[PDB]
Amino acid sequence: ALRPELAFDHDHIIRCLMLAAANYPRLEGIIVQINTGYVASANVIRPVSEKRYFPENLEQNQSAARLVSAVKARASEADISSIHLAIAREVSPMFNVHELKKIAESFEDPSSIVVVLEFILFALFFPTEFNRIKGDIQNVLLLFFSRWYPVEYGIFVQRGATYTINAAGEFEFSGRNEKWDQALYLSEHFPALFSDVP
Amino acid sequence: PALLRDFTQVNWLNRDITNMLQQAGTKYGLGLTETRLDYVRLVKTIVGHALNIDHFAASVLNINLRALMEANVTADDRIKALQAHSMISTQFHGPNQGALRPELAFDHDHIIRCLMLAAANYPRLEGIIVQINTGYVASANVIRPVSE
Amino acid sequence: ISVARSMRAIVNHNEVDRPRGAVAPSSYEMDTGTLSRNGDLLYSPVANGQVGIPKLEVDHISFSNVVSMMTANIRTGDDMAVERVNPDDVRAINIRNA
Amino acid sequence: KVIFNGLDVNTEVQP
Amino acid sequence: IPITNSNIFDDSSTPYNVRIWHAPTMTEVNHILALMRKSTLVSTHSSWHWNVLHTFHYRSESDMIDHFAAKILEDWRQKEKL
Amino acid sequence: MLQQPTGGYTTLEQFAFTIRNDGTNATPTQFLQLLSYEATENELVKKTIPTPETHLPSARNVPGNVYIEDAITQALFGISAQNVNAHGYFSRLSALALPNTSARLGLDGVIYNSETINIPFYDPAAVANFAATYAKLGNASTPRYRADMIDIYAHVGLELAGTDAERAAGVMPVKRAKFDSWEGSLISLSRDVVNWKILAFLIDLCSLEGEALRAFKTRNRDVFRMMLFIMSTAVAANVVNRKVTKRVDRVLEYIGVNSMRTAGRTATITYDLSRHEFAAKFLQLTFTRWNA
Amino acid sequence: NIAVAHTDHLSVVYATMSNFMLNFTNNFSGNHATFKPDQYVITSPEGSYKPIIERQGETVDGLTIIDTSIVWPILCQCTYPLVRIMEE
Amino acid sequence: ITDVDSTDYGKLTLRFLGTLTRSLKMQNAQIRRIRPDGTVLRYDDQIDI
Amino acid sequence: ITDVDSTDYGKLTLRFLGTLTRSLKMQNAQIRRIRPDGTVLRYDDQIDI
Repeated sequence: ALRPELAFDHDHIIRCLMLAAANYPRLEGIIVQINTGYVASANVIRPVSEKRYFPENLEQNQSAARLVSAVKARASEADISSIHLAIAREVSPMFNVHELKKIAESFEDPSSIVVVLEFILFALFFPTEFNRIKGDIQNVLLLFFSRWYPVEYGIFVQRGATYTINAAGEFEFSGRNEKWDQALYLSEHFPALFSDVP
Repeated sequence: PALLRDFTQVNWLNRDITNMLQQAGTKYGLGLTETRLDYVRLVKTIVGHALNIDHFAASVLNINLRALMEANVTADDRIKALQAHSMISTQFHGPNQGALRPELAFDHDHIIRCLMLAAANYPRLEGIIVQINTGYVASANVIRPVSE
Repeated sequence: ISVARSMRAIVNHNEVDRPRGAVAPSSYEMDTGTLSRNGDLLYSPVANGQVGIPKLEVDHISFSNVVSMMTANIRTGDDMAVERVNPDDVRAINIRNA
Repeated sequence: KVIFNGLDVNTEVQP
Repeated sequence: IPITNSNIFDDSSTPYNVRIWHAPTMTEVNHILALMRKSTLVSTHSSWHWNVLHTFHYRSESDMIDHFAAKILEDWRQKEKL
Repeated sequence: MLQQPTGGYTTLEQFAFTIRNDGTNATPTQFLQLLSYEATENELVKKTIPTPETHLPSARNVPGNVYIEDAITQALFGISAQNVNAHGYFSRLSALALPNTSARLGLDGVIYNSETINIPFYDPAAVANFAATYAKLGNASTPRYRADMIDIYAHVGLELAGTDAERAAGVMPVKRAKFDSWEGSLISLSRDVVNWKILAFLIDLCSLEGEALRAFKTRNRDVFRMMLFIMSTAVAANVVNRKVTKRVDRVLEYIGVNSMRTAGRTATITYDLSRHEFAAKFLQLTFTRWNA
Repeated sequence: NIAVAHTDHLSVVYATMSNFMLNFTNNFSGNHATFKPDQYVITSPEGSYKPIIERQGETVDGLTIIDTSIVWPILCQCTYPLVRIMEE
Repeated sequence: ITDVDSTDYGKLTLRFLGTLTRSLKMQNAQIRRIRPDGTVLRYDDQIDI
Repeated sequence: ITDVDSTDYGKLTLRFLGTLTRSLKMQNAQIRRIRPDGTVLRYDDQIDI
């Protein structure tokens, strides 16, 4: 059945989208809003009032207070906009390189393990956005490794904190320790923690 | 005077100025001229401008700007000072402004020379420095009076 | 006495092409020159393959010069926001090791 | 506490 | 690392203290020494134990003088049989 | 694209290096003629220079056209450069290093990420030869790759003050340089040198081979020496003047000795420690190329 | 408790949004070890150079910075249509 | 003239540096994959669409 | 001539510093360590900054 309208120009629209992405900052957000809105229309998640962060009694337990203070330090209140966005952004195109909101964690207390888990969850619930901010995560996890597994840490960092990938596909580690910056997200270098090379 | 060319009615003057401006050895201009974008933001930063001005004041202004730009010290470096005045192992974050916010390097040498001179000329300066530290300890809330 | 005389008799004469003793402005008054990479000012080169004479190297006055200046994008001396984050526990803090 | 996608600045350094 | 007197009955102030450096490439050492010229009462051996660069730092010039002396004497006693 | 002659780009009158002196654009060789020396009891023996590191620093992803010549020249002879290792833009040279890169090195000394209209540029093969080494200026800061900043200056002195006999010998007395001097002679010299198009001299140094290269080393030895002179004033432990019957002899002491001084002085340009590392690296790479 | 909601519902929503017309970039290959985004720039001999992805830092759009702690409300104070007992 | 909201176009809108307009002049421009080094590669049919 | 009002804490430090009598003779003045014995030492690289 012949709809009397011009064919949707895939070529012209991908070109104009590339142009917009080069020139119109709002475009990212524009597209994101659509996805955010779609997530909202699907009714996939809603924020309930009752937090379930702790086992019964452990919150009121006196020796648990450090851990509980820590989990309270990481447990942001549920907000539909923030969640819908967090989910929607997993698929939306990214034009300005994303940065991890930085976390200051010395990893002294065992409860500091919370932060590690906070990343693991982020790695699972949102693998893509994770791939974007992963080196900026690696800067935190390296403090955690040097503080929790110092010898293994020394070997790993001796191999190098980063690597490239030659034409063969073999990884090539720097041999050097250096703090990662998202300036590196757009370069040959990769955070070494996710090399998954034994 | 180069602007009088083909505008002054005094013909000998215009003839002379035209002869000078047509010499290979001299060329009048009005800026803007030189332009320098940031390596990342791609926006313009420093720019030349051939002003009508005495060469001396232009030399001095150029010296000032050269000082400020060649230092390679952005505002981010201030964090290093804030660390010195913060409890050990506080961390500061952001916002990574970069080259767009140049600032002079702290003049450690001049300041230390001046400090020596000041302590020598104003021994009471001791009392000011102490006073600063005193207030800081008060802010640290590390010890309080009690009636008991 | 007139050691500061840039110009004299900016006026026409009927009988003669220029009034006697009229003083034209110096060529250096008008050579806008260039900013050397070092930031010293230079007069325009007198010939190809020659660098320009610096304006301070000589005693002539030059009334066009190339002043570099920052644009609205570069800003200096503005105050700067940061997120301080205190140590979690004052007793865990590492006073000692270098 | 509340989620905030951006720097949560407090201190203001002087030049 | 502070150093104790080899005699262990002398509970008295240590002459100096050793400072093990990160090194490990020779070039890092060239840098650490070139930088070390800017310090105050500091000295190094021509070669270091465990192949890790370390520099003695002296509390006072006299302690330095006594150390340099004992070591000049060691180098002489060694050279004498070399 | 400017083609490279059978000689270097230096053969072109457009790239000629000269310092202003006694009211004219003097060639560097006729400045170095003014130079005289005072040997002291101290001696300088040149050790072998360690080979430059194999590893080329990655250029980062940098959208802009980095101004590499102004960066290098101000880093070495600049009157007020500081923190030269902080921005790390020298690594950008590595972008040029690849075969068939889309980047070009402008005669302006800017590294464009792609060829652009009405901007003349050095022949990319030659520039690849030059970048293939000099990108290593990129690692002057990184600890595993730092140059020696003491021993290398011996070579500087040898190539400056050294007589043909002392030069063949590989040892010279630690000479103290001096010359009849105008007011501010060293600063003005340093600024004449900062405007030098040194990329031309380095490209010819890294790309020319055989007889053309040897003829280049003979033709440009005084230019090299001039840069070495500015650097040596940067490292000189002191720079006094001497009254001498209605004349003033500038004197720098001593050639071939790096005092590692960082506190500034009005007499000469001063190296922040980063500038010391950069200069040491530059000397390592340049002397390495200069002796082959 | 919530895993059936994420796997058996939210994943389908991802699968559909994966096809929406304006999700034009490829974002992640599922391999953290190797993946880099493909990188295009508008560019002209006349000197223009606009990267499509670039790192200008935190911006007013409010999307440049990620608070990972968003995971916590998701794992705790958030109900789902699949938990719980019926819900259309 | 054509009723488009052209606002904040060609303009970075950084949180801290503010708005920064860039040039809109891109005469004869092309969409092109670049090496991570930031330099451009000739349009390959093998990868680019 | 060149007097200019300072930031208020700077005015406080100036007032607390006391009268600027400046009895010091500063012609070619330097900054040198003296020996406890009282002789003024020459500048020493390796000790003085």
